[PDB]
Amino acid sequence: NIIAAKAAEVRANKVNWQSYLQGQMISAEDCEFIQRFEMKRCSEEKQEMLQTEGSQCAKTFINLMTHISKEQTVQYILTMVDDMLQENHQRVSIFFDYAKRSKSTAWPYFLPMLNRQDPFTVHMAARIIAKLAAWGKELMEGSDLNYYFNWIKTQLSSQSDSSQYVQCVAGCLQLMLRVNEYRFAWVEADGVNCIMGVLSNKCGFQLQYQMIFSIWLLAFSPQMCEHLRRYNIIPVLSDILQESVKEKVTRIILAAFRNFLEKSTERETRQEYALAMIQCKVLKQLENLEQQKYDDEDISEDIKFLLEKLGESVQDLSSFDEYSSELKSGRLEWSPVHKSEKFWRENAVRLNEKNYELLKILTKLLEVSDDPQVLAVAAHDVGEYVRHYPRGKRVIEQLGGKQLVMNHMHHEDQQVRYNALLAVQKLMVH
Amino acid sequence: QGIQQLLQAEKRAAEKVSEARKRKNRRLKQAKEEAQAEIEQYRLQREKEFKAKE
Amino acid sequence: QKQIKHMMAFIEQEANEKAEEIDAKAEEEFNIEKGRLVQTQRLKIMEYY
Repeated sequence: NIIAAKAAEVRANKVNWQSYLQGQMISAEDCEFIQRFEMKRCSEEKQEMLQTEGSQCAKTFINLMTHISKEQTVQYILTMVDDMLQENHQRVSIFFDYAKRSKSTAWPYFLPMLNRQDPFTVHMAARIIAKLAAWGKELMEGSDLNYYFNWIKTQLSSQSDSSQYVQCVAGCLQLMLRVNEYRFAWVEADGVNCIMGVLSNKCGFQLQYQMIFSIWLLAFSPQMCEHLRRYNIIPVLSDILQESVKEKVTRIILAAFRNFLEKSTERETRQEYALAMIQCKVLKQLENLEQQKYDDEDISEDIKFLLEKLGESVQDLSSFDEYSSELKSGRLEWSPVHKSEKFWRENAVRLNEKNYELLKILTKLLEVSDDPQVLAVAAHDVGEYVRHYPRGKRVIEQLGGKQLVMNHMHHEDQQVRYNALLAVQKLMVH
Repeated sequence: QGIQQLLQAEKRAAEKVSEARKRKNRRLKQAKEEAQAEIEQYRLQREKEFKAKE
Repeated sequence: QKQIKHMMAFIEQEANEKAEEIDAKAEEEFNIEKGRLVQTQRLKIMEYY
């Protein structure tokens, strides 16, 4: 959005280079080159200019960004190279050749322009840096890579103008995430929090695509898929997968979800991505999207892939373990698996599993939850636990969990007081 | 003006995505050819090492 | 004027996004096919000499 809308003005912002030359702000070599480049009419005539004066071109662009004070002239120069690299991505090699002739890496000639005083200048500088860093044979490293990511993370932290500038930031970040080691450096900058934050802020479909494309690119490595779990990213993709049927957004979620699951060479991590999607009930939405009209195989075949793999973890979740997940996630409710006798009648003893984890959860929720439904549900859970597993009475008595129930007899909610009394009945009365 | 220039941009858009469905397919063929140039140089190097040892 | 050029840049971006996705999804397959053949032959030739 914003960068294209401003470029439609800045392409018309032609310049009196003879004034800057007379002012000694540029060399005659810079002035002559940019004049010849302005006279060459089309991408092929610019290719003739690069074929005859390619090192002088890279020199001139760097000079006219560096030595000019005025931001909008630097934006025009940035727009001219941004378009020149849009016409052919291979042209980045000419700037690396010039940097090597200059006995340098490329990055010191461009990274200073991230400090530019007009937002369009710094975003266009970031596009040039992202294009060089994505398409070059030479790659960013260390302090340069981390500094440009700190600029990106700063612009992602700017949250409609901020969000609409951040579309360019996302495109630049996707261009960076084309390169493998830059993914690790972005995870070391911890910047996936900001991508997740934009998706949590319920952004428009352009940002949904561009941010989930950034996540899809992050998910290319098995070692990244093992680590990316801590950002809680599957829920925000699953929300957008329900809220946004847009063809691109649908496809890039399916791509991100396929990359997370399929690149997980660790079986626990593979199972965990398949199961997190099933805790988000993604498989039902993938069936809704299978029934929806889409013309793209990169939608259709990745739907069917995920339906097969989540077709494993749906069997894991649709156990009595839908209760296990409601405890693990803290989603205590009057759910069918809490309410149904069959669960307790067949499984009540399992509250002792994983060193009493489910008992410890229910005890902690009865100790510190604010929700009378959770408290009453947990008291009901204790009532049926004691009803269906007699030794469970001794275990609650040894854990002291009874004290919470006996206190909640005077809870402010009649639903809690009733379930607390009912649990005291099922605990103390035969 | 507007819709005609927008349809021209749409035609260029359609051509650009159609070329993306071709770019990496040409590289994927050339992978089978680069995996011969790499191999003869390595075969020559391994033979030179062996012949130096002989 | 600006709105026309914005829509032109948008409909070409509506291809640039797909084109980057197609380039990125296929990027691995070229790298795998080269790496597969190179490792396969360099292992055989290593062991032969």
